[PDB]
Amino acid sequence: GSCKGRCFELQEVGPPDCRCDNLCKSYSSCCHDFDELCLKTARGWECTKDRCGEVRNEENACHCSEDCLSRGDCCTNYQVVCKGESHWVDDDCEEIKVPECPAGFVRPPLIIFSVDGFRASYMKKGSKVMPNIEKLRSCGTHAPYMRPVYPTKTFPNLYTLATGLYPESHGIVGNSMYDPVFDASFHLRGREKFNHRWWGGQPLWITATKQGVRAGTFFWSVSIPHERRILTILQWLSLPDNERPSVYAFYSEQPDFSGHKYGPFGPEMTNPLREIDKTVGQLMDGLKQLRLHRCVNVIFVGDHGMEDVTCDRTEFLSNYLTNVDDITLVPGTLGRIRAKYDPKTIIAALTCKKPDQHFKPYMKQHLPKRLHYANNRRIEDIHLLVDRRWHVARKPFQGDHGFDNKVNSMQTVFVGYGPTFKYRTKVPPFENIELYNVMCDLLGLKPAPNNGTHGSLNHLLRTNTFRPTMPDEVSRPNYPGIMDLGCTCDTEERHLLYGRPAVLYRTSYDILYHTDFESGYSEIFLMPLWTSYTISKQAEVSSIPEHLTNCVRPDVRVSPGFSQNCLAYKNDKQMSYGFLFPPYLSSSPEAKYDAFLVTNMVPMYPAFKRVWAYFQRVLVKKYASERNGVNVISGPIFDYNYDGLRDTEDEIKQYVEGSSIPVPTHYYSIITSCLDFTQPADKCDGPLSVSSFILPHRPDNDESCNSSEDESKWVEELMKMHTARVRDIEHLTGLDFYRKTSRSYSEILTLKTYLHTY
Ligand SMILES: *[C@@H]1O[C@H](CO)[C@@H](O[C@@H]2O[C@H](CO)[C@@H](O[C@@H]3O[C@H](CO)[C@@H](O)[C@H](O)[C@@H]3O)[C@H](O)[C@H]2NC(C)=O)[C@H](O)[C@H]1NC(C)=O
Ligand SMILES: *[B-](O)(O)c1ccc(COc2ccc(/C=C3\SC(=O)N(Cc4ccc(F)cc4)C3=O)cc2)cc1
Ligand SMILES: [Ca+2]
Ligand SMILES: [Zn+2]
Ligand SMILES: [Zn+2]
Repeated sequence: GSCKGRCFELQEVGPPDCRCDNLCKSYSSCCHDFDELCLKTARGWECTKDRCGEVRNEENACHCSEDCLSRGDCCTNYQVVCKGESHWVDDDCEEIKVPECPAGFVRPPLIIFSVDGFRASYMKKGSKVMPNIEKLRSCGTHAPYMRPVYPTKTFPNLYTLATGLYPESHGIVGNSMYDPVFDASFHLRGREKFNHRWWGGQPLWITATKQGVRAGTFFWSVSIPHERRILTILQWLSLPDNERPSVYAFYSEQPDFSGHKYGPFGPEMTNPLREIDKTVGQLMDGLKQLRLHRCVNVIFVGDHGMEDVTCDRTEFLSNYLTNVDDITLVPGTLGRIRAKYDPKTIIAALTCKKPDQHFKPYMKQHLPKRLHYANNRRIEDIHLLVDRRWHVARKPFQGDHGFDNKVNSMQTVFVGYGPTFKYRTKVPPFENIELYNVMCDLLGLKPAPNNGTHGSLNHLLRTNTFRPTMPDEVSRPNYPGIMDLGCTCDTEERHLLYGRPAVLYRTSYDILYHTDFESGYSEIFLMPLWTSYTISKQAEVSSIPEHLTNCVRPDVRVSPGFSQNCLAYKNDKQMSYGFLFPPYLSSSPEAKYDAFLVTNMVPMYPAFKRVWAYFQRVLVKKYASERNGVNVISGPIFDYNYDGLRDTEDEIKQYVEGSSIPVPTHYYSIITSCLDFTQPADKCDGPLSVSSFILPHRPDNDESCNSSEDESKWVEELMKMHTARVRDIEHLTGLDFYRKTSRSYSEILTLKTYLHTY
């Protein structure tokens, strides 16, 4: 029942025997002698010139005796003060090609240095403010910024880094949450958070343990100081080969605490940032002292940013809502409403009431698809998006975080230093869901199913272990020739520049050729899955004639039993039709007749037509003149169950009144051109440029408060909000793009993960 020769033990003991680990403090199960044996304060954490050459006393924190090197308990500045050597930061920058680890090391260890609320723009401060951080940034691999996950809070973000999944999948959807099945509530302060029922998926420490790789403790008790944490890691690295782990983690509550109080632009922010660098300095000098400085791989990462938020700028529900006393709300930078009733009337009372209104109400299903925040029992149906610098409350500090993940102030940091990372290079910004696959590859582990694209971060490391491959095509297409119904009317490698998309599921479809476009018509869903066309900068927009307004002509390649009809839309009081290829952008008046075919017809509400027509008539040509030619691929999306994955025929819930024509939930479009704007889209030499969208198929424009005004005032702003990656479209459609290219497959995977933020 003592902690003698058991301090910070990797194995968990009891019950009922008292524990001597770095987690016992939170569970309140440590021995009485734990505080005396394991935690030592005496004579500080710094070795002085007058302390050099001393006799070992078993009461002091860190030792300054000659016999400390053989043990592994010297102070961080022992070799600098006593031996008379230089600090790691003062030494010149030298290349690390091969890991300089001692004999007996199977794999080079990884240390994760996570900092709370470190805004990406703090790095812009001088080298004299943060000298140890500026060396790691300039010598190793670094990115200007890193995108966090929504909500931009501590708990959903840190657990995302450890699993590689979205919060809707891992279970931790926020710092404060309620589960209807368990009938219990998860909070920041309480003993409920300690239960294993809330935490899902497979974290990094389990993945290592299951594959015969020893993993140290990730969670630290609040009472354990920053200096003692750095000392414990350096003590664990001196243990024998059969005892010492291969992965360690460090956590810091700052600069988040001093950021919430003073604000991101406050002059008081300089000093807490200086202490962070001092802790980094202690670790690097410690690694140099143990001669492990050219062996270990180190990561400096964050979780979210910081924005100027005050008491004066707050929106109250009592100024909008009917009762308010009968409801429950998760307040602050986001809003979630539930009962203690009709949700139809609650949204209606919150829609564009005040002119300068600083919040938008949503149903979890109608949120921008890029957020990935709906499919979970813990996520409330009524959701509220809050504007930057603002707060939301039920009824009646200089900083806060938790807003949209595309907000500039919410962006975080990333620095990769070690023998596996690239030397003196800079990489473009990436998303935090991609880290789990890199950490797994750095330790030589097989990752569990996660939401990352394996191979998209291969440009970061000098020596890659994983090589990505293309998925095989499941369904092969048909090439039909030639062979009522209420409808009346009075080179092909130029349109598909990057190869035809492959179908990854069991279906029956056929390819169709036209002078201005090319498509993949599905006989199961009676409409195409995609349509490809190219528009140059020289091209001009043509007007839609009067005699060809209600013109729909039958297709001779497709059977009448596997095609749409004009009678279905005539009988449907709420539905109308549109076209995937714009008739406005035709080569000749004869070629305009191809655009009005029944195989190019798609179901669209009259309210959505305002958005789709402005994009086709005005916006497409605008992009072609700026980007020097563009390549467009557009089609439909069905996602009723809101799981972000392609719906089966049994999962379709809406059809055109009296028929078997399905109604899409969303409409996608991919715009590709050459990265070198001096070159045209059809004559590209090197890399490409991309921008995509996932527009919702809504029967009203209530999302746009200025929808009463002309299209040139509200349309483009809506498209920017509903921006998406190529990978997002791929999950909702089951298609695989960019097949035939003169580029590397790794370059394609990076392009498929790009998000245009504007
Ligand atoms: C992001 O990644 C997660 C994990 O890889 C994806 O979730 C997994 O997908 C399926 C369907 O949602 C889940 O259930 C499975 O269903 C079949 C039905 O035939 C059944 O045999 C099993 O019950 C099977 O497990 C699976 O449990 C689930 N895992 C987790 C942890 O959620 C998710 O769909 C991805 N999101 C994207 C790509 O947007
Ligand atoms: B934030 O909103 O600014 C915020 C909210 C609450 C708090 C409360 O204080 C703590 C203190 C410690 C921790 C530690 C955690 S949470 C977690 O998942 N892990 C495990 C881990 C995952 C990934 C990783 F890289 C390292 C560790 C912890 O150790 C949370 C909140 C503070 C800030
Ligand atoms: Ca689905
Ligand atoms: Zn945080
Ligand atoms: Zn915080």
